Parts: sequence; structure tokens; C-alpha cells
Amino acid sequence: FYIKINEDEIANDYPLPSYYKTSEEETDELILYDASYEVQSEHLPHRMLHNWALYNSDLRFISLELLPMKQCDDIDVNIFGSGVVTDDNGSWISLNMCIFLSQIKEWMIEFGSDDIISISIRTDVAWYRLGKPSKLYAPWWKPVLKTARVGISILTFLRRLSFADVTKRLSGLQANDKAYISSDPLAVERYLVVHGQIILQLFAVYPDDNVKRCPFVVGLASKLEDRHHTKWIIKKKKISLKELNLNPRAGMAPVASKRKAMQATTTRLVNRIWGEFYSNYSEIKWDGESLGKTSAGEPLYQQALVGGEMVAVGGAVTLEVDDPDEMPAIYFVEYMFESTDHCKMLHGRFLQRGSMTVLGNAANERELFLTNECMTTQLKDIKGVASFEIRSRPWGHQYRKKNITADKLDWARALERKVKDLPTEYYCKSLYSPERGGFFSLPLSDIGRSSGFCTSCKIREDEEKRSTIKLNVSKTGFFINGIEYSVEDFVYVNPDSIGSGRNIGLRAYVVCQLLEIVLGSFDVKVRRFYRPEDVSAEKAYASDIQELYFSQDTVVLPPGALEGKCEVRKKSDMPLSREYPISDHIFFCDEIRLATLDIFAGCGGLSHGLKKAGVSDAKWAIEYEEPAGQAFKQNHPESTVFVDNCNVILRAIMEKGGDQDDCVSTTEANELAAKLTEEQKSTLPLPGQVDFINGGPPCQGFSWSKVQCEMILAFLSFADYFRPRYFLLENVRTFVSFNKGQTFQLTLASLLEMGYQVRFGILEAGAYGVSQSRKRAFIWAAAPEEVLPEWPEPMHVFGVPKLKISLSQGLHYAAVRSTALGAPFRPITVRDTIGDLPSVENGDSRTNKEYKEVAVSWFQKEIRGNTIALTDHICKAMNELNLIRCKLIPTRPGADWHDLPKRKVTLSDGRVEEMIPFCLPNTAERHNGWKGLYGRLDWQGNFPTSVTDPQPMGKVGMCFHPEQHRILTVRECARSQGFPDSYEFAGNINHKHRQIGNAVPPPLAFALGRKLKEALHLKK
Ligand SMILES: Nc1ncnc2c1ncn2[C@@H]1O[C@H](CSCC[C@H](N)C(=O)O)[C@@H](O)[C@H]1O
Ligand SMILES: [Zn+2]
Repeated sequence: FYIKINEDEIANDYPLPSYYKTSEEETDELILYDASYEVQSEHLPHRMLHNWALYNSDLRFISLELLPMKQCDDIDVNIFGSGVVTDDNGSWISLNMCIFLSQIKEWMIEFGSDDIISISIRTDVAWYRLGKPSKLYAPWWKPVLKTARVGISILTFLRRLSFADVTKRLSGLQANDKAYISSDPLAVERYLVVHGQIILQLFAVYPDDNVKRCPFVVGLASKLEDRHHTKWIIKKKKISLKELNLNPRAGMAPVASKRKAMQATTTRLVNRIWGEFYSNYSEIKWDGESLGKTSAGEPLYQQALVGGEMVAVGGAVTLEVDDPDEMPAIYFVEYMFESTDHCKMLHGRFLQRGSMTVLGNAANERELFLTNECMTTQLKDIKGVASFEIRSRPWGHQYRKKNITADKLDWARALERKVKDLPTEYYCKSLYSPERGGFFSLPLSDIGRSSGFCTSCKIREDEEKRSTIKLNVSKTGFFINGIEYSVEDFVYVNPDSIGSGRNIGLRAYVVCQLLEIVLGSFDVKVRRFYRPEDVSAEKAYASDIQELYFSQDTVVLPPGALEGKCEVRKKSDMPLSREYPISDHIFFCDEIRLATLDIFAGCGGLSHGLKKAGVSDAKWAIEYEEPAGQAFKQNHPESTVFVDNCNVILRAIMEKGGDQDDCVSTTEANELAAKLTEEQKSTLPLPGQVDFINGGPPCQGFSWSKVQCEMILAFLSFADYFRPRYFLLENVRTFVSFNKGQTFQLTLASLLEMGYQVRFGILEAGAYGVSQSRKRAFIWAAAPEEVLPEWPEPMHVFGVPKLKISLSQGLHYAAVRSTALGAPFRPITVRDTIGDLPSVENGDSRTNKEYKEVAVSWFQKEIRGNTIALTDHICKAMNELNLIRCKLIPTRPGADWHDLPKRKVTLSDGRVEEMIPFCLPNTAERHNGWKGLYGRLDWQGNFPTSVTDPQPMGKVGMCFHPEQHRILTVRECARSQGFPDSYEFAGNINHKHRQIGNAVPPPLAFALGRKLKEALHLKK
């Protein structure tokens, strides 16, 4: 009989589960060898194996101790392996063609000198001496050696004793020794009894016979019986080679891997900026006569002499503040007058330094920014004057060279002005606004008027007047938060003020009608409306998004419970344009289009939304992979899609433009560009024909030699070269936190240096109509003569706190308000998205089908439309074990692998495997019990983060249909993102899943495009 210890006992000494991966094809083991008649355990050939790796059927790394150390027939556990086979040669270990094996039968250890051990593996075909292991399998090999150490040392001590004495004598040795185990006797006893087979074989293999008869070995053999284990039998039968290879990867063609990255081709400006950053950081009198009088009669002047220095409107003065180590502040003066007290007042606006802004250390040293804050002081004492000027340059792609030629010269002067120890001359080009989070354009007509009227002061006074509730003269309305409320209006009330499962139980705005009025010493009495969700979930599922019900409930509230105004219309006259997502606060009860250029196009969700908005038409495109380019061509036939690498399309464009000296490129880029034919070269766009550039580079990760392949430098170079009237950048939420946010600051600095007005924001798509949580970072950029678009207003309640970008000096900016408190419309659940699709079986492959059930939900109605050809309703396939595991998970929400019963299942192939997929170590740092794996969804919940590859092998997460025992299909994943049912995808299932995963929800792009159209309609 043989005693085999279960993996749970030794799991405490082994790391967390990890799965085997490879990229090179292998050959079957049985092919190489003859597989002759039955022979003894010695006649098999002896060879060595390097780079070994052992795993179970699930391709999960397993320990060597799971293999019996003697000959047994009814082996209940099957372990497979891989490596490289070489001719045998004597090589020991003391202290420091690819081939996958068949089922592994046994392992044997032999002892040599005082510190010489050897291990070998026997299969049904031949022996294999053991060598160096793989880098991934190293952690699973350390304990096996460690226990061996525990043996070796104690042997040197045996040269007639009880069992506890050796334990207490071992518990006292210091932790610095290589044989240290633990000081607690219980721990040393447990470890000694849990790895008893290895040291038992070591004792039984020793040349000396006296050690074999020590009571230690028999006592340990007796005590091995108590705990969890299994029992086998021992026999010396002749092994038969008649078998077939049963490796899980008998087929399993290698997955594409090692997609190499190369240096990006850029222009001079962007490369210069990023490289420069990363190389170093990784007697007072008046002048003239009076010009007028203020509102109170104070005469105003325009010029003064202070200590010999000249002060005038448009200059800059310096004050004094505490902490003298800090530099003094700068104030741009607006007007200076004389008061009734025969004193000289002045009014100034603070000019912030770049280093205190969002840019941080990436900001320009000589660039100051106008601020909203302003103050008045006395002209009597001012540290001094400072050189200052407002910079304004013409816009266009034809001035670019000129705009460059001056800059160096300017910088040259600065360098000289730093060499000669002269005061630095500052400048201001834009207006920094942290309260809006952006660098807007200077209102040149409203600054330095010397009239006694200050625009910023009036704005602050109006804002102070705002939020102060005051009654109206007619006693029928009031003014609160800038809103003029009156009788017979419709108002929003917070749900609390009225007496995954992230959004479960979340309510929305309560719509009420003002009844009457009962500083601020009054209250409001209003009526009550009801929502379909207030009845049942079924009623809310099959009802319009804007439906409402009437009730006669009247209630009185303080004026602070109102959030805005809404409109209620009869069910006979609507705007007649069912736009989606909705942007108009309306309920019911009863010639500007610009030529664009899409970079990193993908499938084209963003381009689809922008075109649907009406401000874009995809006249050109750039992609990398064939299936994505084919899909983009299919969906947008009029676009001229370029499939060749983008990093060389820029080189081709520059070469066509005759400025090859202003484009740094690799040697391969020139050869690739020269290989293009004549039609594609003639189709390339030229500067001046592009008025919109959008796209998102794939820069995700956590130094100059590495950040030169981020793929965003090429995007910045494209924007610099073409100089469109508008620019859009999109990336992941964590884009503003890579390398402590250095890349985001650098992108902002480059955009400012080119000359745009930029603004940034983190937007959650779930509040705009989609049913999937997805947060993205967006950057808008506009020309100085245009108007930067405003951020769209979310309309759906979704539970997520305010997503704030961290400014400098403890400041946060939130682009949009958090919609968890309330919103006009309810969120979208799982059943509202993919409920109507017909059921499919596991591993379906029919691309074209026919719809079976009519649309019920508002989302289904708005996303189906009139198409009658179901496309890409296919899902991946599971093997026997995975399908059986899937079938055992209940349909309740929140289910995971914790509900899988503990047992072993024999497959039809002829293998026995454990049902439990993982063996986590007890008393370890396994967060939340590894929940979420093998998990179903919820009908009323929301979709989790979309994975680019939901894989049915190994560690499979929450990607299961709530009812059917399968994985979600391609069409369901597309629908969860808001993609219209008429959209087309190309490639195999993996490529389509990757295409859908990387796509941006079309509704968000439509909202951004609508805001851009509103901005464009206002330039006049
Ligand atoms: N060097 C490169 N040149 C061109 N395309 C690239 C690229 N590296 C990645 N891509 C492609 O750019 C895309 C990144 S995700 C962009 C998705 C797109 N904005 C949408 O809304 O659908 C992927 O399709 C990726 O394959
Ligand atoms: Zn002012």
C-alpha cells in the first residue's frame, strides 16, 4: 500500500494558482519511440529533460509531490508535462526540440554524496532525468528541494530517540540557517508529517542499514494514516506501452504571440518636448490727465511713475507675501484711480505660474496664466514692475514653419537673458480656469479698458448674488441658483427629500408640479407624479423611458429641495425626432460638416457616432489589422481605409508633402513607405483638407528608451502636422495616472505649445444610456477663434462617485456631476439589452440567422430598428469539464465556483479529474475568497467590464448567461455597448470579441458630436 497526501494539506506551502502558456508547437511523445512489447522498469531508455513544466488537465501548474514515489497501477491522478528532450549525461545538483509528455506515472529520487541528490520521472515509454526548470515553474520546485534539505541535515545528526525530541531540537535553530523551518513545535510537527514520503524515501535509500531501523521511520509511517490522504497498491508488473497520448493540448494550435513594438515615427516638436522632459527628470507720481470718472466719481488715470519705474495698464506689478523663499506674485493691472482720501488705489488680476497648474513639472517656466481672482491695493508700495506681454499669433497650417522659426529665436533670447543674469520676461497666451478645468482663450476686448468696470469683478458679484434665495415683487416666484422659478412649473426633487448590483435599489428624480407658495421665510407646495418602476420591475421593463403617471398627492418642501425645471407635454405632440440618447428634459403623460481623419480606427464606433451627430464624415482612415480594416470598410464604404501600419503612413504623408527633413523615422519605415503603389500614394490626404482629427492610441502600461514606443507620440505628431480646427483624444480612465500622471501632463503641455485650447474630463458611459460600466478619459482641443465644446449632461442614474482629476495644491476637478443622487431616467439592466435575442447552444457558429421575438424594451426598440438579418450571434465552445462545471452553477445572482460540489468525475475520454477548479491556500491573502470566477450574471444588474477575450479555459470569470449554460455571444457584447444591430464585424470569433471590447460606445460619441455641433453653430 502507498499513502498519497492530498493537495489541500500542502497548499499552504505553495503559491497561488497559475496556468501554463507557450507559443511554440510541439510533437507527440509516442512518435519518437518505438513503443515495443512489454519490458521491465529498467529496460526503458534513459534521457534528460530540460525546461520542464508539469500541469494537470486544466493546464494549471502542479507540484511533484502529487506523484507516487513507488510503482502503482490504479493511479487516480493524471499529471502531464512538457520540455525539451536531450541525451542523458551525468549532472548533479547540490546548491545554486520541444516535446510534451504523455501521462506521467512515477518519480524517483536517489541520494549521492553528503549534498548530492537527483530526481527523475518515469512515464509508460521511457525515463527522464531532471534538469533546470522553467522560470514560471520555479516557485513550485523550491519546497521539494527545501524538504530535501530538512532530510539532509537531520541525517548528519543521526550519526534510539523518540519523535518529539528531534522536533524540539530543530525548533531551536536560528532563522539564518538554510534548514530553518519554524520555532513553534506544532508547526514543525505538521510540516514534518505532511512531507513524510520524501524523507522516508531518503532514509530508505541511505547506504547505512542502522538508520533504517530507527523508530522515527516506523512512527512516521504509522502517523501518516490519520489525516487526509488516499491509498493505493504496490505491484511490480511489466508495463505496457499500448496507449494513446491524452494530453489536453494534443491539438491546440499555438496562439499568436510576441507582437513586437518599435520606435514611433514623430515630428520634431513632440519628440523634442518628450525627450527634453524625460532626459532631465527620469516717490510715486501720476502721469497725464484724467480720462473720466467712476460710478462714485473717482477720477481714473492710466500711467504712473513709482520709484523711477513705469507703471501702465497692460503691464505687470509685483507684490510681497510671506514665506520669502517663494517667488513674489505677479498682477496684471486693469485700472488705477484716486480715491476721496487723496490715496492712489489700483486693481489687478493675479497671474498664476505654470508650475502651480495641472501641468506640474511639465509646465513652461516663462508662461503665466490669467486667473479669475483679482484684488485692489495701494500703488504706494509695489516690489516693482515686471516685463509682460500678451502673445497672439495667426492660426493656420501655412504659418507653421514661421511659428517655429520665431520660437527658437525667442528661446535663444531667453537663454541669453539667463546667461547675462537678467530678469525673465514672461508672457500669457491663454486663460487658466480650474473651476472649468481648461485653458480657454483670452477675451482681448474685455481686458485693460481703464474705465472702472472689471468683468471678473462683475462676474463674482453676480455669482454672489446667485444662490441667495430672494422673493419676487409679484409674490409668485423667486430666484434660486440662477433659475427664475414661477407658479405652474414642473420641478425635480431628490428621492431622499420626499418622506453586478451597483445600481440595484437606486432611485431617480421625483417630478412634481408647483401648486403654491406657503429672507427665504417660505416653503413650496407641489403635486406628485409616479414612475412605472414604482409599480414593478415587469412594468418598468415594457414601458417607455419617459412615461409618467398622475397622482393627487400634495406635499410641502423647503426651497432647497428643487434641482431643476422639466417640461411635461400631452401624448399628442412630441419633438417628432426620436434621438438617442435623449438630451431634452421632456416627459409625457396622459453646411457645418468637416472633413475628418480617423487614426487607430478600429471597428469605428466613435466614427459612427460622430457621423451620426452630423459634424463629421470619415473621408480617410488608418488601421493595423486586416479584420478591423475590413469591418470598417464594410460599415463605411465611402471611407478610404488604409490598412498598412500607421507609424509609416505619417512618413508617406510627409514625403508626399516634401518635408522629409521634419520627420524622424526608423530605417524600416522608409522601406515600408516606399513599397506603396501609386493609387494609395495619390489617395493620401494633404494638409488643409482635414478639419477634424480623432482617435485613441493604445498606450496602457507603467525610461526614455521605453516611452518612445507609446503610440501616442505619433498621434500628437499627426495633430501637429495637420493642425485641424478641432481635435479629440480618448483613452482609458487610468490614463491620467500612468507614471504618476507624467504622460497626461506632457500631452497637455504639447497641445498647449502647438496653440490649441484644451480641456480634459473623465466620463462614465453608464450614465449616457449604455448598460456597461466603462469610464474613459477625454481631451477636447479647439482653435483660438472657435469655441470649445461643453461636456454633455448625463440623463441616466448610475451609482458611481464623482470621477475627479487631481490638480496641483490639493485641487480636484469633476467634469460632470455624480448621477447616483438622481437623474431624469433610470439605468439600463441586462434584460433590457439582450433579453429579446433567441436562445443559442454552446459553440454556435451560424453567422446569419432570423429574429424570432419582437422588441419589447425601449433599448431593444431603439437598437434593432428595421434590420431583419441577425449577424454574429455566435459563442465560443467549452470542453467536457468546463461544460459540466457550468451546468452545476445555479441560476441565482452572485453565484460563483464556491457552489461546485467536491468530488471527482470520470470523463468519456477515460480520465478522472477533480471538480473543484482551484485549491487556494488556507490562512493566506486570498481576497474575498476569489469570488466572481465561474459566475453568472443578473437580469436586473449591469454588465461587468468587457473583456477583449472571454476564454472558456482556466481562470474564466463572470461571463456566463443568466439562464443558458454557455458564454455570451458576440452580438450580445456588441449590443451591451450600444452598437446598432446593422453594424458589421469581420474576422473569427476572437477578432470580433477583441473588436467589440476596444470600441467606444456610439451613444457617448453621439453626445460629444452633438455638443460639438452646438459649439460650431455659435462661432458666427
Ligand atoms: N500601430 C497601430 N497602428 C494602427 N492601428 C493600431 C495600432 N496599434 C493598435 N491599433 C489598433 O487601434 C485600435 C485601438 S482601440 C481604438 C478603438 C476605436 N477608437 C473605436 O472606437 O472602435 C485597435 O483596433 C488596434 O488594433
Ligand atoms: Zn476685478
